Amino acid sequence: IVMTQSHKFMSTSVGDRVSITCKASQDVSTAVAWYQQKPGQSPKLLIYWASTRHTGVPGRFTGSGSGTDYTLTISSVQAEDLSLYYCQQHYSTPRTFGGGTKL
Amino acid sequence: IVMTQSHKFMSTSVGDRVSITCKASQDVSTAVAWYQQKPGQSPKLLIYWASTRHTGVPGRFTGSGSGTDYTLTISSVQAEDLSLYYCQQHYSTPRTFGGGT
Amino acid sequence: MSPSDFLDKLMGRTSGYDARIRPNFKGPPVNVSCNIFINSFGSIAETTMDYRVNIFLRQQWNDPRLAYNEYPDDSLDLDPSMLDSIWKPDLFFANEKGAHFHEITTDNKLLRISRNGNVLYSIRITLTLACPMDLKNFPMDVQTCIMQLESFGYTMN
Amino acid sequence: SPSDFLDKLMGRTSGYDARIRPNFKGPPVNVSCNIFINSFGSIAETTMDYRVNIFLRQQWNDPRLAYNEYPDDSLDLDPSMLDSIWKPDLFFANEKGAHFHEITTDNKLLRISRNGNVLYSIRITLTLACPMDLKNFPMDVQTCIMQLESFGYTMNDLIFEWQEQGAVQVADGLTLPQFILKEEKDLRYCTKHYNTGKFTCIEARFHLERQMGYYLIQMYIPSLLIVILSWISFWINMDAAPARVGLGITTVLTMTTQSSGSRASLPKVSYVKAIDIWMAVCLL
Amino acid sequence: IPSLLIVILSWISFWINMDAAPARVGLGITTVLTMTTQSSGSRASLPKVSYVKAIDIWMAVCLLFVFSALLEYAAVNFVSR
Amino acid sequence: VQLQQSGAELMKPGAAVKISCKATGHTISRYWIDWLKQRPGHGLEWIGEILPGSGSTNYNEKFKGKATFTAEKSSNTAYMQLSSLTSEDSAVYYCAMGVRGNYFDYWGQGTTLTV
Amino acid sequence: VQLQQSGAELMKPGAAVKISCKATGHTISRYWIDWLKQRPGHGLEWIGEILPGSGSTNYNEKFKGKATFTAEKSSNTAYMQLSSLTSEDSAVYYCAMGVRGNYFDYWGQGTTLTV
Ligand SMILES: *[C@@H]1O[C@H](CO)[C@@H](O[C@@H]2O[C@H](CO)[C@@H](O[C@@H]3O[C@H](CO[C@H]4O[C@H](CO)[C@@H](O)[C@H](O)[C@@H]4O)[C@@H](O)[C@H](O)[C@@H]3O)[C@H](O)[C@H]2NC(C)=O)[C@H](O)[C@H]1NC(C)=O
Ligand SMILES: *[C@@H]1O[C@H](CO)[C@@H](O[C@@H]2O[C@H](CO)[C@@H](O[C@@H]3O[C@H](CO[C@H]4O[C@H](CO)[C@@H](O)[C@H](O)[C@@H]4O)[C@@H](O)[C@H](O)[C@@H]3O)[C@H](O)[C@H]2NC(C)=O)[C@H](O)[C@H]1NC(C)=O
Ligand SMILES: CCCCCCCCC
Ligand SMILES: CCCCCC
Repeated sequence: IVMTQSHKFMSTSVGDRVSITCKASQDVSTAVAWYQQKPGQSPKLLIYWASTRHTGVPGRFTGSGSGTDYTLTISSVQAEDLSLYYCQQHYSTPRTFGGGTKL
Repeated sequence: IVMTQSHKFMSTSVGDRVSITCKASQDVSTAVAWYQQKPGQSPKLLIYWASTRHTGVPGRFTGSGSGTDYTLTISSVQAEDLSLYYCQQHYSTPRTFGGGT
Repeated sequence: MSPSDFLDKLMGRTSGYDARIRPNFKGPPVNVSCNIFINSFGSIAETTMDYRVNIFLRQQWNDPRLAYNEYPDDSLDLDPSMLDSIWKPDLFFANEKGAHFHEITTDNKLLRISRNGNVLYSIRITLTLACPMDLKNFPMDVQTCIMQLESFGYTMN
Repeated sequence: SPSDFLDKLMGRTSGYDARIRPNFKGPPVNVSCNIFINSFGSIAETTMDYRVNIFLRQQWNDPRLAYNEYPDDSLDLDPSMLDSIWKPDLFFANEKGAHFHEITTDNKLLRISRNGNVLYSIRITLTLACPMDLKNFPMDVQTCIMQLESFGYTMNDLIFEWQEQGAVQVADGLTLPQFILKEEKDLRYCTKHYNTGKFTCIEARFHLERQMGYYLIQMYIPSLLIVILSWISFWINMDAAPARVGLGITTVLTMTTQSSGSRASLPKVSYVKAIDIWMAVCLL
Repeated sequence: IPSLLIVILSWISFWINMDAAPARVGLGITTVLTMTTQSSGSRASLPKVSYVKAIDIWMAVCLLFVFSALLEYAAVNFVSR
Repeated sequence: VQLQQSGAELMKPGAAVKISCKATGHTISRYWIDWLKQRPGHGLEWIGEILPGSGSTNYNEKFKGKATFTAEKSSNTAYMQLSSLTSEDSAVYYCAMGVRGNYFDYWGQGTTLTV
Repeated sequence: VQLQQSGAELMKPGAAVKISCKATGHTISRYWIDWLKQRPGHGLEWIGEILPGSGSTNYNEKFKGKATFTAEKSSNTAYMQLSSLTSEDSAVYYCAMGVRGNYFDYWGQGTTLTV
């Protein structure tokens, strides 16, 4: 199974809204996670099962989508939101991530 | 569910027969309760399931009907029977009384 | 009328009797007048704080789709094998704590269907009820043991 | 449609397949479950177990049990229609023996809501296992657990979570002797990673405090009394050799039989307990 | 009855001579020793209950009267000199 | 069985009020406590229900977000709390309790609200 | 639960290195420990999983033979050994641990390997 984020980079601005896509190949499930890796530190989980949040994630992170298409979404960017965002499919044996998207 | 009593006011002398109709919008069951509330106190249960009598309701209180039509009939109407009479359907989640009488 | 042909028209094969549908469906609740007959107490243990007893739990209810106009009998005593194809109120014991039917040589079940729809259901049941006792005055105590005949799957409505 | 509804809903019509979980090849099945305990007793230190009669309830959406015929929000059903629908295959990881109740009928409850939500209540005896630390036996405070776990479905097809509010429910007059069940009950996850994958688990912690009143009578007072009369040999004359020796020779064996009696009520545990270093010192 | 008998057993020390030290000593000790076992024998099937029962305050008081006669003799030799 | 409510209440438009229902004769965590609403010009009206031991509630559609049911086993009392009071809350609020069915065979004296 | 790895590594082409993943917070034989690859220029990539108590593993097809998962309950740590290093093995290797699913909610600080 191959995940695909067709945008390595995306333009944005502080306080605005952005929609990050991750168009999988097969229709695995609604099982898609979303990670955030600040440069120099380990990634952190944000949205597992494509809609649920992890203990500690801010409220401005929202997941959606089903089948193949998915989307992460922020609402009010603070000074700690411009980093790399990885989409992970966890409905198969090879847990392949996406290409990552630098915000 | 809407419990629509026909008439709001009803008056008559002692020893009379009165039919207090309570027509519901859905044929819930024979589940209908009739409450008497004297002015200034908590209501009291008279009839439940449209036919039974609560502990302490001495005679002259008889329910009837089924489907969506009901009735609370009284024959030996004393002076202490002119008050508010509420029909209550208890065959659904949102409980609703009637329009009083 | 060849009662093999009558037991199939009252229930069982023909007439479309569903033992899953309560009598008076979407109507008044099925009131169940039930009594018990205790064969024997015994084993009233203070250690476990319980006591076993076998009883003949009799319970009667009106099932309007079991009314027959063929046999002129008042009641009609049936076979206990015709007892798994009719509705039965699912009462348990809130202090059951271990109870079992008696299968010795047959099903110890009784079923007679009156001419209007009434149903006498007698069953023989041993059950070790839980009797929480107050032993403040143990040698001279006067305990009070109970059995709660409760329904489980059907509400008060 | 008084009875064709039950056929067109599940069984004999509409092609309901009770072997395929709800929303197959989709997100998992969150099964919100809560517990109501009727009886809670028979807590034996010898066997390290306890018997707790409970009603296990659990709700899960099932999108192919949504009806548009009856206007009722919920819809009570007969428990005979409870074997023809999907059900989460949970068990108790510390079961140690558990049986249903078929007294006069299967004690099962089914309720299919208007949108597909399926309530499911069943009664279980469930003599669970409670490994208890007896380092301070007479006045200890144990924690008997209850692990609700899935067996045949990984955490990609079946997930369990407690009721958000009021998950564990105790009966009113439930007072077990020799203990007191604290009103606080810890609800935590116990997710099990086995050799075959990720498996759902959710446990309920029960905190029990041992009523010391019993052991205060049988254990401490007699041994306390046996130590007292050992002191009154000093008041008797010292020349009375056999009379004076008669006190200790019987009290030494007296405390010995008392210390042994504090074992049948307990398991054969290796370390020393709070009562053993009382009976031993009194023996000294 | 057995607890009643042992309580009356220990009373014979009050008649026998005071100088018979091993007689009255072992008697009051054996009786109090037995009531300690008789009270423990009152829990064959009784549950491990916290509060005090009605038989508990009977065996305890009979126990409380058996070694009271024991230490009573302890004062007799002590009062003797 | 008896149910003792609180006294008369007097609140201002926009505040919130918490009405009690003291149970004197049974453990509060035993039966479902129902909350009704009697306003002059209309009959009664069922607010919801709370089982004071399990924290379960069934609010009427019209009163969701308006009434908040709680309880306290330390006092055997159930609590209803109306928030965002307006001029449409002036009425009498009861706490009935149907034991053997969905009717109301037990009642409280009735608390009078004025907003 | 806090996973801990070893320091950075500097290995020559053809040698073999053993990256550890200390388990400070839970028994190592309790959860599935995972192993990920993050080579700069590309994104993350799941190597495989090991259960440190049962000796069961699940390697990715792309990393069969290259990765060798082990474990040692004597110190609560799970090891990975990269054999036959090359120039295409310069990346950061993490040891995540998903508890309630196949996601990776727990992570190590990251073992950097430059061949
Ligand atoms: C299930 O259905 C019903 C609801 O639960 C109940 O059926 C009713 O059962 C009672 C007996 O328990 C029958 O009694 C009737 O009583 C009337 C009234 O006459 C009496 O009235 C005076 C007081 O004014 C009283 O003091 C005297 O003793 C009189 O005898 C009689 O006229 C009837 O003949 C009959 O005896 C009801 O008839 C019966 N309901 C119906 C609709 O038949 C009961 O709970 C369950 N069913 C049964 C059969 O028990
Ligand atoms: C389905 O499975 C899910 C697990 O995958 C579970 O759903 C999640 O359950 C957790 C706790 O059990 C919830 O966490 C809570 O949610 C609240 C929500 O607050 C908001 O509430 C209203 C809702 O309309 C909203 O309008 C307010 O503005 C609040 O913001 C959180 O604030 C807390 O963190 C609290 O812990 C999850 O919310 C819940 N998921 C979702 C998407 O709601 C559960 O097992 C199953 N749930 C269902 C609905 O089937
Ligand atoms: C238990 C009887 C004790 C009485 C002793 C009296 C001592 C007086 C000196
Ligand atoms: C509750 C009473 C405890 C003391 C028993 C001797």
